[PDB]
Amino acid sequence: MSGPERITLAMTGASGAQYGLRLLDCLVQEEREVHFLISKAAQLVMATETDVALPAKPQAMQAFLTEYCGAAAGQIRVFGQNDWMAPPASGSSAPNAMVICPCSTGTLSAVATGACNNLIERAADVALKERRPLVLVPREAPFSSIHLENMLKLSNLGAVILPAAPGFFHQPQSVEDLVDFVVARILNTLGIPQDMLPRWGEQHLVS
Amino acid sequence: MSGPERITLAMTGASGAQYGLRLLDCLVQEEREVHFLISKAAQLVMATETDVALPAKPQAMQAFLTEYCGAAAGQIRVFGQNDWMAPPASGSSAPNAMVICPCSTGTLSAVATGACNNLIERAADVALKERRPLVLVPREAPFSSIHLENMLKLSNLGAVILPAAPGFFHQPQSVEDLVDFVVARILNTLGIPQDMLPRWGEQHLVS
Amino acid sequence: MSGPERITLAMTGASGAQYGLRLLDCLVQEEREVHFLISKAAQLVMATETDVALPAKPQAMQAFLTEYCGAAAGQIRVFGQNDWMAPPASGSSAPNAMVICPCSTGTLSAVATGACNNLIERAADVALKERRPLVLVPREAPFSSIHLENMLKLSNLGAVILPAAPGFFHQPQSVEDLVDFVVARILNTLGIPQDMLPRWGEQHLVS
Amino acid sequence: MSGPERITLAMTGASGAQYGLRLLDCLVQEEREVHFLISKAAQLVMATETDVALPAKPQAMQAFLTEYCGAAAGQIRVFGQNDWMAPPASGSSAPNAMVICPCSTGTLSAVATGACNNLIERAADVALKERRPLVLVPREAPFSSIHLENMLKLSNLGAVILPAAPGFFHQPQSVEDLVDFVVARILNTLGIPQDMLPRWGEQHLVS
Amino acid sequence: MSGPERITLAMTGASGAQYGLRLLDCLVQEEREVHFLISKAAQLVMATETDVALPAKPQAMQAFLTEYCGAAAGQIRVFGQNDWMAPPASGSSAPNAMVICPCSTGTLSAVATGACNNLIERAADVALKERRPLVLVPREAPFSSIHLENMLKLSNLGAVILPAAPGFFHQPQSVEDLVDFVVARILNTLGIPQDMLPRWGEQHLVS
Amino acid sequence: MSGPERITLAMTGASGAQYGLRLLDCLVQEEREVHFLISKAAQLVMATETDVALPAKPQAMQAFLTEYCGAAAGQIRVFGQNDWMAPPASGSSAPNAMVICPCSTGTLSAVATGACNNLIERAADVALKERRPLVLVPREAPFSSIHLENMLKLSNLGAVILPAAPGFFHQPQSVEDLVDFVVARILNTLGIPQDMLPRWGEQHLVS
Amino acid sequence: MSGPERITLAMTGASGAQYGLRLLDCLVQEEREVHFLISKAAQLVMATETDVALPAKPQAMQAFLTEYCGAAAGQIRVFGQNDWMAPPASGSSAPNAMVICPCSTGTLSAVATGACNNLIERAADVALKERRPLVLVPREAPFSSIHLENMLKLSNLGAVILPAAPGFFHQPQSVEDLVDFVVARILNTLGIPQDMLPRWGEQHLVS
Amino acid sequence: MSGPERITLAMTGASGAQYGLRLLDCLVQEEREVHFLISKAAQLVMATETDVALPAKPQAMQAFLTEYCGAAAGQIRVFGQNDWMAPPASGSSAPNAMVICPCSTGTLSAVATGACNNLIERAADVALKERRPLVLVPREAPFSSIHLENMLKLSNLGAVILPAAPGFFHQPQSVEDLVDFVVARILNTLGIPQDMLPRWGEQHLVS
Ligand SMILES: Cc1cc2nc3c(=O)[nH]c(=O)nc-3n(C[C@H](O)[C@H](O)[C@H](O)COP(=O)(O)O)c2cc1C
Ligand SMILES: Cc1cc2nc3c(=O)[nH]c(=O)nc-3n(C[C@H](O)[C@H](O)[C@H](O)COP(=O)(O)O)c2cc1C
Ligand SMILES: Cc1cc2nc3c(=O)[nH]c(=O)nc-3n(C[C@H](O)[C@H](O)[C@H](O)COP(=O)(O)O)c2cc1C
Ligand SMILES: Cc1cc2nc3c(=O)[nH]c(=O)nc-3n(C[C@H](O)[C@H](O)[C@H](O)COP(=O)(O)O)c2cc1C
Ligand SMILES: Cc1cc2nc3c(=O)[nH]c(=O)nc-3n(C[C@H](O)[C@H](O)[C@H](O)COP(=O)(O)O)c2cc1C
Ligand SMILES: Cc1cc2nc3c(=O)[nH]c(=O)nc-3n(C[C@H](O)[C@H](O)[C@H](O)COP(=O)(O)O)c2cc1C
Ligand SMILES: Cc1cc2nc3c(=O)[nH]c(=O)nc-3n(C[C@H](O)[C@H](O)[C@H](O)COP(=O)(O)O)c2cc1C
Ligand SMILES: Cc1cc2nc3c(=O)[nH]c(=O)nc-3n(C[C@H](O)[C@H](O)[C@H](O)COP(=O)(O)O)c2cc1C
Ligand SMILES: CC(C)=CCOP(=O)(O)O
Ligand SMILES: CC(C)=CCOP(=O)(O)O
Ligand SMILES: CC(C)=CCOP(=O)(O)O
Ligand SMILES: CC(C)=CCOP(=O)(O)O
Ligand SMILES: CC(C)=CCOP(=O)(O)O
Ligand SMILES: CC(C)=CCOP(=O)(O)O
Ligand SMILES: CC(C)=CCOP(=O)(O)O
Ligand SMILES: CC(C)=CCOP(=O)(O)O
Ligand SMILES: [K+]
Ligand SMILES: [K+]
Ligand SMILES: [K+]
Ligand SMILES: [K+]
Ligand SMILES: [K+]
Ligand SMILES: [K+]
Ligand SMILES: [K+]
Ligand SMILES: [K+]
Repeated sequence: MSGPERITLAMTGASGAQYGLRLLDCLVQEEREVHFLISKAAQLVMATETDVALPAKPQAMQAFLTEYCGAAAGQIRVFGQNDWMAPPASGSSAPNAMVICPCSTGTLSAVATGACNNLIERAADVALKERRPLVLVPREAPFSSIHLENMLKLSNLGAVILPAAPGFFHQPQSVEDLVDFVVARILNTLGIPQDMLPRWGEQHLVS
Repeated sequence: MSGPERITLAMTGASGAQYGLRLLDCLVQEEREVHFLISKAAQLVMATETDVALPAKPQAMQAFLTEYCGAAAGQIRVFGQNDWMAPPASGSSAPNAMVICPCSTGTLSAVATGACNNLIERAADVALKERRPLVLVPREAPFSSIHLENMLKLSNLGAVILPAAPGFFHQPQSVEDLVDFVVARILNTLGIPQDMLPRWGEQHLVS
Repeated sequence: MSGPERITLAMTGASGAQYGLRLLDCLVQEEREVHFLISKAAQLVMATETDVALPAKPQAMQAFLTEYCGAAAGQIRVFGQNDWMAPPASGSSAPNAMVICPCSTGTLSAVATGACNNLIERAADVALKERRPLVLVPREAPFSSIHLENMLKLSNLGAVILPAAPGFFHQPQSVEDLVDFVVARILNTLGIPQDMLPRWGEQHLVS
Repeated sequence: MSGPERITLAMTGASGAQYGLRLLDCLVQEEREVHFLISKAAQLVMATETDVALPAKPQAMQAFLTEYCGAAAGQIRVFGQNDWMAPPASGSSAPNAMVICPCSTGTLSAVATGACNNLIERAADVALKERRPLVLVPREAPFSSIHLENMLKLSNLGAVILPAAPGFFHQPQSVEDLVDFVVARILNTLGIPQDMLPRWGEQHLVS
Repeated sequence: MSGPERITLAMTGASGAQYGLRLLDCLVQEEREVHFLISKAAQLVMATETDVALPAKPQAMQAFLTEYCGAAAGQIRVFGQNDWMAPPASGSSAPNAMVICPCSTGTLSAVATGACNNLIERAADVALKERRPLVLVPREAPFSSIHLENMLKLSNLGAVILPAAPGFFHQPQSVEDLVDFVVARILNTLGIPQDMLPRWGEQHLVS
Repeated sequence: MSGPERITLAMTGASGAQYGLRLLDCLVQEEREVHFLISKAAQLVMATETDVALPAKPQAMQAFLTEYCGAAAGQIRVFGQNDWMAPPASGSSAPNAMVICPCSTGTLSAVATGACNNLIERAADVALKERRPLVLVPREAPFSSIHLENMLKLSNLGAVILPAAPGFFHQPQSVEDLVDFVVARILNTLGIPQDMLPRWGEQHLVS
Repeated sequence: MSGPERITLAMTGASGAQYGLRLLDCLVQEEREVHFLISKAAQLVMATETDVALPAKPQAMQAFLTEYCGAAAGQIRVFGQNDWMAPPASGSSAPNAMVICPCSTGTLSAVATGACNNLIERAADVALKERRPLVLVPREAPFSSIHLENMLKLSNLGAVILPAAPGFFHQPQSVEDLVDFVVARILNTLGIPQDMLPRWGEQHLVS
Repeated sequence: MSGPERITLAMTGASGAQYGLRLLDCLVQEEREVHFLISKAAQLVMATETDVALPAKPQAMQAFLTEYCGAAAGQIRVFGQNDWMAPPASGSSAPNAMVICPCSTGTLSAVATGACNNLIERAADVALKERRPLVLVPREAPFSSIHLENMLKLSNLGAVILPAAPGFFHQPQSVEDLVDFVVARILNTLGIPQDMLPRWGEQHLVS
């Protein structure tokens, strides 16, 4: 396979829960192992914006998502917000790429300042120190200078700041096509195959 | 009325032409005067992503948009890319709020560095020097550090950086609902009434 | 009326609970709507420094303050520290001015770094991104370089840093006169009428 | 009326005394209250460059300017350089917009560094801390890096740096037309009506 | 004794003359030698805000304060604003701790930029270069970014920025108790004994 | 002769075409060789603000200016905006001093960022890299922080930023006297003799 | 002659009055015209450290120094501290090199921040803006970070910071030989001949 | 005793060998233990500028200086330039204050950048990391921006930059009195008694 075998996927409490669930589904379809993390605010966001009845506690959540995505047993690992015994908490862990999708301004802040108040923030801290892939998907508008300064610092350190800003150049017809555009870009960034978003210009030889 | 009587609306060559056309339509419905500017690349974007057959030259374009939006004669002014005799080129002009929607990375760059290679860039330069409202709506992902540095500099100077990043917290059902979310935020930023996006929590008294 | 119709008033755990309660009382007397927030540490401060027996939970607190200030029903809204459904959590809310009085060094830090760990911090983040008024009233001495750097960053972004540093130039006779001096300055900053602190020099025509 | 009711007008010792006197005259014609301040060096500049025989001391000066401009009694207040009992010395004063016209490099420096060695410098310090309008009209050439750094710092803090650099695009025929161009720009900046400088392009609908 | 034998106490023209006089009284009671300096504006502040009839010239002032505080002959030295022959003007002097209480924004500025326009400013310059204690007690609100930048630079260089911001956690009953809180903090900073403000938590062994 | 034998004189599209034409005339009278460059926008400015009927293309322009100024054949060279074969395009050229008068904000920006989109911008880039004289004459008001940052960067690198800000201290009687003041300052900066503006104080021996 | 025909020599209130008087004497012996300025504190320094009975007022001072140095009539011009009609106050003056010897920390500060509170500070401001030579001779120890920051800013702008730090490598036998070392370095910096300090290594051909 | 019991005294290859030898003599007279280090270039400087016939190797050097200063056996320790077994090489050593007198620009550079190419540079690195006193005595003129940047960085970190810049305010009569002035300042900085330089103003009670 091209791309990482294992992805830490963290969902935090920005609007755009559909992006995280769709990414999770695509990662599972590409036979990747997913270490799944979710903040308390992201649970509230998912309750508000989707019809997904996500259980509260990690093992029920794991059973639930494994069924929701059609994953294999053990393919989705779920870890709680203070579970320091999980692989993402230490750089001695097997290497994973990490994506925070969606990324709240509060989680962006914690990662930029090194905060490490829950396992999502610590996992990001580990990714940066180990020079492992870290993709942040912020969903906010306007962006203040505080947001922008935090994104710049992390981009300068090699994190990918991929805002939930879909393009329209493949004539989307539905909300799902817009969600898929952003998910495609994430997968492209990770180097994981996807066929939702064609390769621009691939056919074009001259002019 | 609340908000500005006159808006300079510039469309540049980022994906998201639908945002600009919908904003234009809403401004017209709120009886605002619109000074409309469009880059050569934005004309190509509109051709590619929409079914709008926009004429090339300013007076035909003006006739066209006035009909497309149901505007009054003279309500939409269209100015070409080197028309220095237009109001936006000088700070001695009557005050206008300016929005660049969508804003390409190239136009973001020109505005951040002071470039002033066409009338859109000069108009933004004027807005900043006169301390008139300037809203930029970038559409790009990932954002590089170059993008982020340009957005930060302008945000620090009081421009509003409003990325084309719609939220999902009012359960959008269509592409149009997502377009309207971003347009609503722009209008809110300008202080122009809108009823596409309710006031969050306005009903909520306690808990 | 001059000034904002609605104020988010956050009390955090610095010494100076009397400033917050007096501001609350003045806002109510000027017929403003107050969205009231209070941190867990600020509850402890109020217990220690005042004889106000503030209830713990938001609806009892609301009933209590509405009586304490002589407010109208619904004039004071109280929201808990994780109540994301409250207006201050989103920039799509109706516009409010925000004051954090008193402001602890910890809350100053969170606002400067974008932290957004409770509703006070998120509300401040929203005020900054929406370019709505934000006044911070820090109470600390000495100020370290960490404090000063945090205040500078926020001042440069257009927040008003109004330290709880009363003047003596209108010959205060009591603790209450000093409290009122600072409250007056806050109201002046917000553009809300007050008659506790005269307009300096207003009578003086020459010399 | 549009614009501020009260303006602090400070004249400092740069060449361009005619700009200050013409602004003073226009403010008086627009029925504004003017708190007038003048430095010792600016008195020497006015003696050298104009035929205005300005008295030395504040009450004689006030009597003099009230007659020179055709102002109402009390419309022009004159305050001496150490008169801390004047409104501009305290932020508890009634709000005023402040203009320093012309602004010497020495006064620019004092305002940028926070110096507060006379009432002009203190008044500027107050305007900045209260977020009241502050317009500086420097007259110098070349500008050194020291000048430019001082202007940048103040511009970044929201002061308007309006150099005494008239334009020629309304075909000036006299020294007075050039003086009026700069005065017009100041009034435009303050939001005070003026009809010396037309609104650029106001007639132009297309091309 | 603990703490410095000699303190340079400078009073400058911020509101809060009571803090300086109370500190002076406490230093005298702790048998310290005080080199007392006072600015022209601080003389005006003391006239306005207090009933202390301070003589204008240094020897009469010295006689006056020695009586006002019950000091020993020679215990309070008073030096004029251009007296370069006084100990504080040279780093070859015997070591002293220096406090500027209250500190105006103008004096803060001079010390941060190295100005050295009177003996207070030069004495501060000397303290910094000799790495002798320097405590500044600013009294201002709001603080602008200019103030904050000046305080930060000096804090980074090891000056103590101690704003006149009293706490309420020992239930003050009078203006005097608030004045004493700030004076206590200054003495604590200098390492001089005081019994106005108890040692927080000194009794508390667990929980 | 004192001063440079050859000057590259670039006119760009700021108001103040009269300054460029008067400088050109003075350079010709001082028997200097002038490499003359003019932007497309500056052609429009000259059409609008002056009665000079400047031809469009370089050889007709050259014939025209040689007659307008009374120059010798070959004394004024005119080069088009993409003429890379002209001396100013390479640092291997014979040394010239360069003046951009007037300098638009857009040209200021290009020079500060190194843009090199036409021969004026490239010529400035060459002057800086070769450490040859470069004088910029901006005409704009207000100056934004973007302008000021661009001017500062270039001043720090040894360019002379000479704003079109005439003084009044030699009692100008006409628009021409103000134009001549700025032209005089440019010539002084270049070290070229001029007798329009006397040497200040040259007669004054004492007091 | 090599070097400047005219030197502005400013003496300020640092220890090292002997350096200024010796430089003055050497400039006179090299037939240079000297525009001499002296601060009030430097007058006190000269009284304290030397046996030179310098008169207080500019014309008596001029008569005095012309005799003390054996100068020609008119060769030394003396200008008072507020004499704006003197050549050094304007950049339109004939070009001069400027030396501040000795330079106090207070004058260093004023020049670095652009202060322009007397004619010495303004003259330095003019030298920098006109890119005329400016040499500062500070005498202080230790140097604080404030001093060092001020010297760095001015050095980066092309001022020469020449501390009064004599070398011993030509085996000085007297205080005068040390004074002459520093004076020699100043003259070398200005490009004025001197034969007090030989050219190091001038005889040495190999090894 | 007041002050440190042990001083690391490093001599490097700036002019001013007399300062180092005189400091060494004074430290010995105050019964301090001296860890003496000397660079290869400083040996050449001492040969050139003094009549001291310093032996090359550490034990002969030690015998020599112990006799030259009248020290006790073991009071002066001499360590070679690569002797890592000496106390100054490790922060686990007993605490010492360190002085580099004189300090060359090359040694200043090494200390500012952390170089640690000989035992002098490493000893300074250790002093900084352990927060032990470090005094640098540079002898150079002019100071370039490189020097000044290096001194600033170290001053900001709490090193004392004490340039070899003697004052004249105690009317020196000989080269030795100037050497003693600088040595006095060093001892004052270290807190070691000295009676070469009186305490300025110690007698002065008023005026
Ligand atoms: C429905 C809902 C939508 C939200 N949308 C956003 C959003 O788009 N962006 C954002 O930064 N915060 C948003 N928030 C707020 C955060 O959830 C909040 O600041 C929280 O503290 C983030 O915590 P976390 O980073 O641990 O997930 C939203 C909250 C709710 C309830
Ligand atoms: C179909 C199409 C879509 C594009 N989408 C984007 C985009 O989303 N963001 C962007 O920065 N540039 C995009 N570009 C590229 C720009 O149009 C291009 O860089 C151009 O130079 C911008 O010029 P302008 O700023 O004058 O409009 C797109 C171009 C095309 C043709
Ligand atoms: C009685 C009391 C007084 C306090 N006074 C202050 C104060 O003046 N300034 C401050 O920054 N913190 C003070 N604190 C500490 C804070 O309350 C503490 O750091 C807390 O974490 C702040 O949390 P918050 O910002 O959520 O309110 C005080 C705490 C108590 C109990
Ligand atoms: C006739 C005259 C013209 C002056 N022109 C200027 C000028 O154009 N720009 C400037 O910065 N200073 C100029 N100055 C110098 C200042 O007046 C001087 O630096 C003074 O210290 C400024 O003090 P102030 O800022 O309190 O007015 C001029 C002085 C005189 C006498
Ligand atoms: C009654 C009175 C109260 C003042 N209060 C303050 C104050 O609280 N803070 C401040 O920075 N300046 C205040 N000022 C202004 C200063 O005194 C003024 O800016 C002055 O130039 C400071 O000079 P100094 O630093 O030499 O004392 C006050 C002045 C007066 C007369
Ligand atoms: C009549 C006229 C006057 C102008 N005046 C100015 C001006 O004073 N300052 C400025 O920066 N731009 C001014 N402009 C705008 C510029 O000409 C424009 O931004 C252009 O892109 C500059 O291009 P250039 O730098 O290649 O000349 C003016 C334009 C016109 C037509
Ligand atoms: C005898 C004497 C010696 C002084 N020596 C110095 C000195 O070496 N360095 C210094 O910066 N200030 C020294 N000062 C202090 C200044 O003179 C003082 O800070 C003054 O404000 C400087 O003003 P000026 O820059 O206008 O000359 C000395 C003062 C006196 C009286
Ligand atoms: C006689 C003599 C005098 C010197 N004077 C100085 C001086 O005053 N300042 C300086 O930085 N370097 C001076 N140098 C140069 C240095 O000694 C040289 O740059 C050397 O590399 C410094 O090495 P060090 O730092 O290991 O001692 C002098 C050299 C010699 C021989
Ligand atoms: C949870 C854990 C073992 C953390 C230590 O990880 P690492 O050495 O900091 O990468
Ligand atoms: C097109 C035009 C008249 C530009 C000059 O505008 P401004 O004086 O720079 O605001
Ligand atoms: C609680 C909530 C709906 C947060 C989203 O607000 P916004 O789009 O970030 O201003
Ligand atoms: C002259 C005076 C009362 C200054 C105090 O004003 P403020 O509290 O600093 O705005
Ligand atoms: C007033 C005086 C002797 C100043 C010189 O002091 P220092 O050498 O700069 O500490
Ligand atoms: C037009 C030309 C030959 C450009 C190369 O010039 P240079 O080597 O960059 O100074
Ligand atoms: C004293 C005087 C005429 C100052 C103006 O000089 P310049 O135009 O600022 O160089
Ligand atoms: C020569 C030596 C033992 C160096 C180690 O010292 P340290 O642990 O770095 O202070
Ligand atoms: K959590
Ligand atoms: K274009
Ligand atoms: K909380
Ligand atoms: K004055
Ligand atoms: K004073
Ligand atoms: K062009
Ligand atoms: K003076
Ligand atoms: K060596």
